[PDB]
Amino acid sequence: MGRVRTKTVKKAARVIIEKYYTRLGNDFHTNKRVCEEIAIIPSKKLRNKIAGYVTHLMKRIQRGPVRGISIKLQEEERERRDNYVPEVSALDQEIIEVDPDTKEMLKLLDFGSLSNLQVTQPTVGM
Amino acid sequence: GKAEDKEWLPVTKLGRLVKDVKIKSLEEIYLFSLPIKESEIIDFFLGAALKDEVLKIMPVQKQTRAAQRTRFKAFVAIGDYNGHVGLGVKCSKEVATAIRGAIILAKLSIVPVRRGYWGNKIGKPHTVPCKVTGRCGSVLVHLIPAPRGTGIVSAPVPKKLLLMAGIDDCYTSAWSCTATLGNFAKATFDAISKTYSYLTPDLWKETVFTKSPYQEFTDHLVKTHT
Amino acid sequence: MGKCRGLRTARKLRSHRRDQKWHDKQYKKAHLGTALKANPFGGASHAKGIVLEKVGVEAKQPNSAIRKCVRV
Amino acid sequence: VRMNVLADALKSINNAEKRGKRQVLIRPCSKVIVRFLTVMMKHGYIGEFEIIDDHRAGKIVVNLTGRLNKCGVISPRFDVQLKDLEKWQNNLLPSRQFGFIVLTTSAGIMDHEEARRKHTGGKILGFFF
Amino acid sequence: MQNDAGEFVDLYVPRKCSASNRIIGAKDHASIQMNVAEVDKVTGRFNGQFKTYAICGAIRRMGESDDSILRLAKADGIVSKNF
Amino acid sequence: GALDVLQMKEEDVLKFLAAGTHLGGTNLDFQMEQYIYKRKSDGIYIINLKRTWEKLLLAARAIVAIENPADVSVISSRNTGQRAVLKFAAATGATPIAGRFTPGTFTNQIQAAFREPRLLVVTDPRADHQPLTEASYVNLPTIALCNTDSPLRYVDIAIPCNNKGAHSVGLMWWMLAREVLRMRGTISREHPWEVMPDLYFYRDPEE
Ligand SMILES: [Mg+2]
Ligand SMILES: [Mg+2]
Ligand SMILES: [Mg+2]
Ligand SMILES: [Mg+2]
Ligand SMILES: [Mg+2]
Ligand SMILES: [Mg+2]
Repeated sequence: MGRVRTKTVKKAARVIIEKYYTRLGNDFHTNKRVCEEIAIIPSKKLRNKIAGYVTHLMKRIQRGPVRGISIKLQEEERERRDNYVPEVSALDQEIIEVDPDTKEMLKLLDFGSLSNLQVTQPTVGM
Repeated sequence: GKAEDKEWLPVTKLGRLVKDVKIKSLEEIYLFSLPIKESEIIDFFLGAALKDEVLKIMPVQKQTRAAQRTRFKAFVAIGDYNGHVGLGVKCSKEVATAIRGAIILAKLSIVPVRRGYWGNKIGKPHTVPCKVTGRCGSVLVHLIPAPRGTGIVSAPVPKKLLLMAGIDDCYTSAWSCTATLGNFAKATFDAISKTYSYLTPDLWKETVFTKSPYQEFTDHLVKTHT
Repeated sequence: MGKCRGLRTARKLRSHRRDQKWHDKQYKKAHLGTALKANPFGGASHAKGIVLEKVGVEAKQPNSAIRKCVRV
Repeated sequence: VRMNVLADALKSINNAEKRGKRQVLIRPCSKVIVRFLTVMMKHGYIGEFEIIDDHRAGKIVVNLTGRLNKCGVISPRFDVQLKDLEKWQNNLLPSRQFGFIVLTTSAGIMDHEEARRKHTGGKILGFFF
Repeated sequence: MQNDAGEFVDLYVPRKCSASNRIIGAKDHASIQMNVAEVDKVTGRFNGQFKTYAICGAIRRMGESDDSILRLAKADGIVSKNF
Repeated sequence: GALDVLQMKEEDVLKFLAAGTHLGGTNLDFQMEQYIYKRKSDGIYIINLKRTWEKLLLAARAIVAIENPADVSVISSRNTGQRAVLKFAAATGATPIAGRFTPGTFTNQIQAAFREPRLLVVTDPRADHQPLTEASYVNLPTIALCNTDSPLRYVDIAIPCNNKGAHSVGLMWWMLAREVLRMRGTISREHPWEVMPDLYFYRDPEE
């Protein structure tokens, strides 16, 4: 048997999805026609294997993103999550409080407010 | 027939500043210790003075399952006769590829040499400015100043680089296995390259930093093309 | 890793060099005399002799011949 | 067990200039070392230096510039006779345009380019170039 | 580097490390040529001039370019002590 | 920088204390020893923040002195840095490299990614050793965010900070982007910048 697609079958199927993503549905016999229209595959046997990897990749891409294919419609949802996140309109705030040996680090840099104190358990970690 | 050559479209920020005449000569490519990576920059400011002298063609060979696959190692020196020199090495499957390819390295590795005087300054320095030493493998080579007119005193090999560097008079010594031409020539080239990086009471004046050509020509490189 | 360097060590240096020369083969046979005593010449360049007979000696391999010698 | 104090001082200064330091501590010290460092300073190979009292042999702190290249000691203080001085400054020095042989003479600790001037030889201490 | 007439006889004059004072030969592809901006001291804005620094290769690859640049900056109005 | 208009203001102190940039590791170097103030009574070092500020404005002055802004290549490989450097490329015209670095990007005239910068800002000198040891081939200055335990070798301006993976990495990159824009004169000092630091923080598991 074998059935380990060669790198010339796993590179067509990767370019095709990038260029034509909105045609390539999820069944095999329609993809076998779209692929025959868009590119020039000089054989029937090769055309079918390319169109058969396209379907695998399509089923996988209807989940999370795959690391060889950069499609337009799935960039923008990452671009969003980098532009901002649903969590906060405030900063994670300046109103935060700390403990000793830093009050004296500031006493030589001149701060005077919004802090706390607790002298830690009296020997190094255990 | 056909003419109007156009080749050497540069591939570096230095190739741009050099192809366009915006850089004068190597003495500012050296002043900033920049790496030359194209075999044409040297062919620009020189070429009208460079000579190529094949020193050896050495057949080495590795052992293979069925046979002994042999290649050739071609040592090529280069230099004008006014203060530049270089020495390159390349191995290849045929004797012509090696000689063609070693010249490109020996060009790409040209260094400046600093000639000084022996006893009194009567213009046009002639010998090394001090006692310099350089090693490769087991070979050590030592170059010593000599009075005007003595002519180089060395083995036949160093009296091919020392001549092509522009040093007329020089006394020399060598130690350990000088027979191996590789180490004997890299040792000489090293003892020559050391000449400009030996601090002397004359180079004690504080230095005045000019601006590098990557800064002075930032405009011409911004505009024009990436 | 140690060789006396001091200012009055000349006796040690000289008496030690005079000794170590005797390990140098080429010097040793010039001065023991047992070479000159054993030399089949007289310590000369040439010697006369009378031809006892003629022999051939086979050369050392790989190359091969019979080398045509007198015995004197 | 520390037979030669000038040898340590010059080796100590030298092992540290190569590393790139800016100050070096020398211990013990002597009139001889202090005179030698003065010769090395009138010519510009080191900066000014400071001597520490401690009621024993003292210590010296020396300020180094990068101009120094080597200094060293000739271990037996051989005699030199102003007619055998050239055979020394041609073996020890790197070129006839710089570098100095330092030697002790009846007229003090000086450098050969001055011993020739005052017409006297003596005992060789070291060199610096 | 002159002679008995004065006119210099030298291909060029190399520049020295500002932290070690050892000349920087022209095959040292680790020596760098840092170039640090001035400000106008009243508005806190860049204004033409700057100060240049050279740092050798050997002191750069022994982990000391850092403190060297720091002292060279403190030696001028770029930090003015009190660090 | 020595004057007043450049001195640390008490709201930046509270951003620093909130992100925890003053908190260091348990180890140390013999080279980062002048940036430490003391060691806490459990085994962790504390970074003097005025030295942080002085080193920050020194790096700002090193970036501002580059005429074409586009050759100040900004690298970061670890996750906690990527989002940050991308915003930096938006703030000032620099060029980001977030992800794997593909050895030989600076020293190969044949590669398709061959780029020749004039400066190099980089997080975490210990996880980005490759761009450093390749800057050591083309005379490329460096700027880096070190820690209590980060080896200084082929770096020049070491900005001490937590950078152990925190809000502190984003905060450092944002503050550095503020000060370059301020002293280049593209935004005005003591009018707070409209951008918010959280544009530079990382995606912990979202929601
Ligand atoms: Mg032999
Ligand atoms: Mg042989
Ligand atoms: Mg024996
Ligand atoms: Mg024998
Ligand atoms: Mg013998
Ligand atoms: Mg034989």
